[PDB]
Amino acid sequence: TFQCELCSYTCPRRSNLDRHMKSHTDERPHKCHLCGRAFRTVTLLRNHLNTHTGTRPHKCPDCDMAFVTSGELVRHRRYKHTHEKPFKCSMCDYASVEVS
DNA sequence: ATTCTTGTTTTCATATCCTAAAATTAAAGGGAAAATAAACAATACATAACAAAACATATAAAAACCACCTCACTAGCGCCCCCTGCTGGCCTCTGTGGGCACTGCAA
Ligand SMILES: [Zn+2]
Ligand SMILES: [Zn+2]
Ligand SMILES: [Zn+2]
Ligand SMILES: [Zn+2]
Repeated sequence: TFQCELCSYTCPRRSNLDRHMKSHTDERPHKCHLCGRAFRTVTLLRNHLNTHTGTRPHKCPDCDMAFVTSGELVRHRRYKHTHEKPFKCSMCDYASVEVS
């Protein structure tokens, strides 16, 4: 029912349309007090500051290294600890942690 | 002298009036059965008052619904070796090409 004007975005929640309009309008009100980089939400700026300094809270349960976000630890476990490999190739027997 | 009209009392007469006995007839008096009316008492209907039940409003009491925030997942593109195999000179060690001095044989 809900439709977009800038693109063919179709959702059922008005709040989803609101966020999509915020993405089109690029409301970035969160700057970094070290570099000119800016973001739209607080968690992005929090991770950016957790990269300018070493304050990595997501610790690896199987080794002693760490990362700022969860997805990086997910893929680290699928590379090094639980070799998942969901996506597989066409001809060869290849598979890896990322679609890239 | 004889004949003829006219006015007035006498007396029958015929209608009327009065009188009384019958009859009679309607009034009127009383006995009694209907009979309408009326005085009183009873029943039913209608009206008013009191009390309660039903209806409507306010309010707040959980409670339901909607929207926003947030903490992750899902894509995304570099990023960075890393390993592995071919490629294109490079160089030096065998190996291809040659000039020429040297020898053994038999004149
Ligand atoms: Zn759009
Ligand atoms: Zn910064
Ligand atoms: Zn680890
Ligand atoms: Zn393949």
